Amino acid sequence: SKQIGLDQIWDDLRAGIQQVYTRQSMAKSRYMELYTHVYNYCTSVHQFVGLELYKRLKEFLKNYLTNLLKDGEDLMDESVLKFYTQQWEDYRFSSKVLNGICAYLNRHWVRRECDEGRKGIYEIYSLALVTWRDCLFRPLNKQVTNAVLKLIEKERNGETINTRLISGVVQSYVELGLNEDDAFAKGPTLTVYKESFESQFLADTERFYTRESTEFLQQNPVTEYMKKAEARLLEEQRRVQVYLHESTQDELARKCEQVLIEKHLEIFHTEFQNLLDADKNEDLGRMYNLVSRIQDGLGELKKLLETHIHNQGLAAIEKCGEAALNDPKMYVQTVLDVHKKYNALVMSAFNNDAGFVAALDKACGRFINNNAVTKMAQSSSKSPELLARYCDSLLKKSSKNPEEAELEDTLNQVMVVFKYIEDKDVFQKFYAKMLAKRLVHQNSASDDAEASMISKLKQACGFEYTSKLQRMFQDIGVSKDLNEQFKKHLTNSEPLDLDFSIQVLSSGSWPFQQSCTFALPSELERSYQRFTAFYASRHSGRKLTWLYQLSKGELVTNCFKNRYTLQASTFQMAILLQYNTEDAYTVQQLTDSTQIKMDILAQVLQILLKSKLLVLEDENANVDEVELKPDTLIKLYLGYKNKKLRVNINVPMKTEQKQEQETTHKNIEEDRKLLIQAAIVRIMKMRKVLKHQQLLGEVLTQLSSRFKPRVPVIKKCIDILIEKL
Amino acid sequence: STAAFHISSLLEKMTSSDKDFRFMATSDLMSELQKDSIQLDEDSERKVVKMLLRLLEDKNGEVQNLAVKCLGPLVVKVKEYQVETIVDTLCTNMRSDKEQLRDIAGIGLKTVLSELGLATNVCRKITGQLTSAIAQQEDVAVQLEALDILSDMLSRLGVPLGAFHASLLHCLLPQLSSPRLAVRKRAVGALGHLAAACSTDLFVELADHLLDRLPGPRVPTSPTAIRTLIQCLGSVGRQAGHRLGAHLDRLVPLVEDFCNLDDDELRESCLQAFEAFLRKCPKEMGPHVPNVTSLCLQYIKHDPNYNYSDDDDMSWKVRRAAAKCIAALISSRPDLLPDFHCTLAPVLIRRFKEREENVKADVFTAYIVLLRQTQPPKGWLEAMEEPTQTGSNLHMLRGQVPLVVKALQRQLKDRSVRARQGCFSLLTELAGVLPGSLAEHMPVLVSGIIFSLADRSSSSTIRMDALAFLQGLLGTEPAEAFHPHLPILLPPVMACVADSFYKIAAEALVVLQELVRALWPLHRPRMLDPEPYVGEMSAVTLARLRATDLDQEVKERAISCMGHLVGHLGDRLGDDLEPTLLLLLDRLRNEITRLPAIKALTLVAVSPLQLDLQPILAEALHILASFLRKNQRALRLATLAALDALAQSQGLSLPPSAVQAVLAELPALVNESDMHVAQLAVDFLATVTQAQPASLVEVSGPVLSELLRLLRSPLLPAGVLAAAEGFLQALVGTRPPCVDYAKLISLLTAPVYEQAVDGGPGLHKQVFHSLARCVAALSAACPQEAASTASRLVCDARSPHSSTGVKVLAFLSLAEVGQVAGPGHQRELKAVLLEALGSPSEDVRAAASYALGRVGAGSLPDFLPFLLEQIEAEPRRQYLLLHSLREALGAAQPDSLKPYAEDIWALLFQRCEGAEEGTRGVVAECIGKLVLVNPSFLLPRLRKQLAAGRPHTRSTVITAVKFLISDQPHPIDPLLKSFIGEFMESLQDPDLNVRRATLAFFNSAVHNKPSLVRDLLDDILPLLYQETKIRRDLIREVEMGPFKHTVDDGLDVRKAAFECMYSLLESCLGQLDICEFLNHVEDGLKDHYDIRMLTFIMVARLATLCPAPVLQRVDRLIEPLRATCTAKVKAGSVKQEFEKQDELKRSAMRAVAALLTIPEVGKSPIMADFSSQIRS
Repeated sequence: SKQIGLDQIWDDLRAGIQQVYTRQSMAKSRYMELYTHVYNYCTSVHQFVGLELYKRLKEFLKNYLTNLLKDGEDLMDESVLKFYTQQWEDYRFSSKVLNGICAYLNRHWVRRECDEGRKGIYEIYSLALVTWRDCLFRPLNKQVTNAVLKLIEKERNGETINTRLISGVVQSYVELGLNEDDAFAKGPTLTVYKESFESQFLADTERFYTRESTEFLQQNPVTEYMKKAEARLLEEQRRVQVYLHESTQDELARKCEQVLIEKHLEIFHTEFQNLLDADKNEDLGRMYNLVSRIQDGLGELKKLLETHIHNQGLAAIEKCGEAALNDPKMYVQTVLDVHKKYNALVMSAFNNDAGFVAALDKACGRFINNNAVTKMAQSSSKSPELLARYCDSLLKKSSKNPEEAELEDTLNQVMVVFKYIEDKDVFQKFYAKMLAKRLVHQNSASDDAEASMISKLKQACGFEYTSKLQRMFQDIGVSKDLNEQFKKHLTNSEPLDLDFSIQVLSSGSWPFQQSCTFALPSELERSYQRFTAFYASRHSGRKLTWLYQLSKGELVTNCFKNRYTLQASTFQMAILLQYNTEDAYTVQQLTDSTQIKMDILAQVLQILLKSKLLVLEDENANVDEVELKPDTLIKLYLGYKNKKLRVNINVPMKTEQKQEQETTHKNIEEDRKLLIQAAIVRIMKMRKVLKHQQLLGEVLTQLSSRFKPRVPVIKKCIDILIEKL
Repeated sequence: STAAFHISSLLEKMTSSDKDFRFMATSDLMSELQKDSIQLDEDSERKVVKMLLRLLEDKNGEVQNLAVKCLGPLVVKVKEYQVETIVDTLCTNMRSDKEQLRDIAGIGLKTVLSELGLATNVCRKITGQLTSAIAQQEDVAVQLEALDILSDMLSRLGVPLGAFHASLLHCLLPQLSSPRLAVRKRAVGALGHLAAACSTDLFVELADHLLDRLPGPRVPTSPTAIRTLIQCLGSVGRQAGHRLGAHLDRLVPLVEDFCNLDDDELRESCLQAFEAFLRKCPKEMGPHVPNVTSLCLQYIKHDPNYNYSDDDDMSWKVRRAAAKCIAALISSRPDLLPDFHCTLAPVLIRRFKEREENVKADVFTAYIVLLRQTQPPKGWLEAMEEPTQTGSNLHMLRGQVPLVVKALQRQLKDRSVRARQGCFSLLTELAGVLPGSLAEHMPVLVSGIIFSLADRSSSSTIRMDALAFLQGLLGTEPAEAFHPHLPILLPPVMACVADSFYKIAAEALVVLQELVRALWPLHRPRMLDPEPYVGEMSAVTLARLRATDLDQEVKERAISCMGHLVGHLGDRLGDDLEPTLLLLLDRLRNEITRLPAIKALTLVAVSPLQLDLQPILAEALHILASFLRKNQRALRLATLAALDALAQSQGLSLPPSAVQAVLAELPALVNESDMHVAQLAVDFLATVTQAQPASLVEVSGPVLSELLRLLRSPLLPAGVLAAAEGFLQALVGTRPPCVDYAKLISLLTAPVYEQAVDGGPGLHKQVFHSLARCVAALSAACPQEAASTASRLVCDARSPHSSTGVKVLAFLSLAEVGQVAGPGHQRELKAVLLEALGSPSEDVRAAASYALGRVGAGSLPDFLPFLLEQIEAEPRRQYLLLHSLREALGAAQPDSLKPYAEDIWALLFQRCEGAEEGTRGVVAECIGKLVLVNPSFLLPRLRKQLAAGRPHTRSTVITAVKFLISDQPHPIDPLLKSFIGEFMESLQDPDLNVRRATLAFFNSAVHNKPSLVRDLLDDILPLLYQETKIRRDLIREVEMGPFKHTVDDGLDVRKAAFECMYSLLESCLGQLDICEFLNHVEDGLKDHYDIRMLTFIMVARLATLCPAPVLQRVDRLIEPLRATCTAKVKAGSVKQEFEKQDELKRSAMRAVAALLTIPEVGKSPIMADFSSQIRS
């Protein structure tokens, strides 16, 4: 190959390149010609004496950069950025084209590059950028960084600036971070950008936001501060997304969340409580959205919410006072109002978070059971009982039948309350009693709603809570069918004197018990004996449920000028039938004959006298102020005149009401005994023998689905069973 | 080897020998082993299902609930190959006729559905089984439970059944005609639940099928036939009415025709359907609003049985439905508020006398909804308003109030609790909307309140509601109206304080405190003689406060009420003043009444009655000093406030020993950890310095040291610095032998003095600003101590021997001493400052410019002519001189610059023709702040300059008017709002500079005050988009070799327009067209890189601000994003292009993910395939 002289060609391309650095005025011709002349031949020239040529190029670039620095330090103080940008783009294009053309002579020789970094040709591919970093970047870096930070702080206050200058300067910063570890590594090194601009910017941001947040909170309420912080966070993420490198982004977010939100958490907590005292749901939503960013920052919010719900429920139930113990409606409605309000709040403002739902459930499951009403009832088994009674008042016949949709909503609300009560066997017992007493007297407003209620209970608890109820329904249907069949038989034989209804109830299902002795009047004797004979001919192997105090009906009196129909119970029927011969009877003789207890007979006597169907010895004597002694005489009020033909006298008694309260006490104690023994001794037998401590701990979670056993009770059961373990 | 023989050993235990033990055996089988307790031999699992067939109907099913709570995890631990088998066997035993296996089958299938090709197949099998049960199984007990499970399963499984939905509707259509309405109602409910996610055409099929069977061909029909159809219509209404607008126009007349029929339940159904349609479809129901309205206005009055059998009437249901319909109509359509006030509000009022209870409650709720609708916009209830539309509504309500009061007068003494509570709530709402309107009716309302305060038999709820109503009335109505009725109103309230129910006592105490704070204001002369009442007030409050067995709430309320009573009527307590104070002192010691007692003591001290707090000063001061040591922020703030108030009130009548004791604690409080406490402590120190200087001798040292250490911090707000300034004012004004200034700057400069090398770790520029500002403010605080040192510092600092910090601090201190208290004369300072302005250091140059600017304002008539002469003769250093002029006009009041202002004008535009950008900008702010001298007279000159002048002049004018925007309200706001049109019409100028400056003006206006441009947006938006489009004339691809990047000069205006577009997006969303917005987004997304990033941010924001238009447009929006992501750049590219391509790819990925967060976008193939390619 040829070896042409060095100085002439060297000066030639030196003049060519110093022309090329200036803006192009000629055409493409010499641009191809000179660089082709270099590429084809001077590969050897630019290799060995190319060291001297490149040193001369380096010193030429050094003087050029010194000239630029001298010409670019006149006044500036803000116009530094325009100069730095324009020069950066121009020098970038010039260096890019020069490095694309001239470096091809010495590049692609990775074999020589590996050895000692190709002597002094190490990383000189970007030696233009190296000279930019050393000669010009070093003197002006402080000034340009200060100008950029001043512009950013100026934009933060509200003014508008040309973001292109900042974008260009930060792109230049990240560009000079050459990857010296590997010349072919896919990924930039941000060493210079991090060490010269990022740390200062982050410190300035944290200082500015500390100062601004403190000054704002010192002279404003918390709500406006939350409003401002929510906007500031997205503002400072948009800044990075627009005119800053991506590597900063995440870090910057952290810093903002460490200054605008976390450091003020204490204040937030207090404000949270105040918000709960005013019910400002949107502000609560904003606070939840803000605190969601801080990790493990939601726990105190959950504790405060649970405590607030508990206190609100306790206060709301206490405010009712003494009237709750006898009015199920207000108790259940207060509970439902509190639960509905706070569940709506949790679902709307707090975005139905699992932890907040658990907090609501824990708060509601602690003031259903232990509140003022049960505390003054001296037993935690008052919350279920009242609930059961409420259901009764929703299904008995009333003057204003509730709307079907309203009824279904109310039953669903009763279920969402019943989900919380600890003692559920008490609820089952009281519901069974109320259902039996409603079915016998046929007080059911509608069979469809009642069947829906039973279905809801079955889904809630299982088949045990509804097996007995389904048995009762089937028994009442069978009794209706048997009554129809006996009516058919009567139509096929001698008919009865009066139309009466009879129901046969299996003794193994219904809770009724026989506790009184009675003497049959001669009027019902023929029906009694005929029915007993017929049932003996029909059924065997069981025992008839013959009860009289639960039997009522209607009677017609021929002893009044205007024919009246009196609906009354069997005891009143016997009392009136005894007057068919003699209208004047003494109380002792009535007790001896009718076999009615003194309290029941006395109560029936006041009920009859108040209705004016009977009279005492003195007709003008006040019934309430006159005591009924065994020698008291009662006479029939023959001249009974009234506007209404049909008269009801079978009214539940206040003394019978208190007796029923005593029977509820007996029901509660029966629940206690049955519960304890026949539901813990069996499971203790089931568990066999163990260490006697974890056994106690784990037997509580096998019966927990229907009550909660008490530790002394289980200890007593173990002591009783120690005879046989 | 744990779960290898353990399972098989227990298998032999289920051979009917451990029936009692089987219950525990299964519970033990389910234990903490749910990690890898699965192996081969599914024979064990089929034996398990066979044995759980024995945890079933047998033994009366006693272990069924526990059995299923155990099998839940068991039936999820079954694996798919047995999942199909168990589903099949559950279906087969559902076919079984036992009425017991079906329950377990259903609940187990529900558990399986909750846990979950195979899944789809088992779901199809379940749906087919349910359909066969509903249709084929013609027995009630199976259909009812099948519908139950189907409804409870659609409630959470809407989407997986999309294939079977079309068939399901069919099996549910004849069910609306079956007998035994127990199935019919649940069929209607299930159909309503289904018609919530039934595709988009299935709902149409259901609607136009249900419509067909409804009408009668102009012939009456039995109501039983159409009742269920109308009920189903109402159900689908309440569920998904927003999909029935197309059929509303044909459904409404038929429903009205049926409503005209004579049936109570039918009328109920029709009115409920109308309510559902009105609340769910407001726009489509427009042309039908009048007709239905008339119906309501009739049937709200419908009550034939009552002249103007209790178990067989339902007209009250008709009236309740009508009232609810009226409420829904009122709430749905605010646009027709005035018309309602002429047609709806009167009739409603006439129905306040409804005989029923629920009807009356709903009428009250409707009127309350109307009242809340008439509410004027919040945040403006502080001044009178012009007679706008809201003015007309408020006038209508003000004319309405007398009729409401007259109609509600009788009910306030009703026997029922509910009616009185309703009246109280309604009157509270009416008073809240219209303050000061119920005063004329006070003789009535007060009477009613008394009737609810003497009530004894009923619950305490009515009493508490009466007290709350009285408290609200005291809050709203003016005090004077209560004067005549005080003798009758006051006793009962007091009688409620001594109640045995503590809630009533607390409420009475709060009401009493409000009453005494309102009737006898603090800072005004007393119009009502308080002698007759104060004795009883004090007796009741003291008797309630002296019982220590009471509750906490009553204790707190009593303490607060007694504090207010003392503070407002200390004159009239008399002999009870001395004991009462002591009581408060005692409550100041307990850990449960610290804060209420502190607040009461603060309020007592603040009051202007000039009380004699002598007996308790020492004890209170010692207790508060003890409280200062505890580490509680709220308690510390309360204690500092109490101490400050007490010292200010007492003045010179306080013991010295207690002062020293409390002062011994303060130096620990002055720290940078908390700033509010430090400010309060410094204020208290200043107050006690002003009061009793002699107590400061032994505490000056540590206090001064901690104050200096606090001033070191760069985070001092203005309040702390002002408090420190006042502290030093007092400390020098007292002329004490301890500290008397001349030490703050010294100590602060002590580290600065040791900085003998100007190359070490200097402060940050903002740290420089903060520290030097604090130091200079301290120097300028006291002028008497620094009078001679002001001249001394110039002489001792003009020598260039001191470091840069001393120099800059010298100029800043000179500027501050000339600014704070009188302009420093310093007749020879002008030459020295001018000489030093050309300092080699930039910080010293900025300090000198600030010094000249701040000293010129204080002596403008003398220096302003000199400064203008220097500018005219010597234009060489115009930059710093122009900054000084800007600062001068900034710090000089306009009233003192009016005579000469025009002269400055003649200078400023004289230099506007230069080619320097910075000088042009500085002149722009100078003009902008000069306009503040007189806006009305100086604005037209700038307007005419913009209209006719050199572009370099109108550019500066528009920059100045842009800088004229202030964030706070400013007097030029009306003038700017009126005159902004001419300025905004400047974009027609072809010059780049004017258009860019106007775009910046618009951006600033939208960012700061959207009201300036809002009303004009419709005349701005179109022409603004004209700037968005790319202009190729400015685009010049200059010939730079073969390859060259085009130097587009029209990029800045596009960037400014896009910034304005983002600002409108964030602030003015309500006055934009989304279609053209997205079209311009698409047009600009292909523009330069910066525009690409900003458009990506806009798309990300719009993915949350308008999901539907973005979902519609994404089908084509993805293609630019896909091209941007899939573009391949050669590896020979230098680092700039690699970084840019990576950044744009990541931004496009973020935009794609933001779009993907929308569920509908997730159901298209293009981005699913794009995500699959990204993953691969």
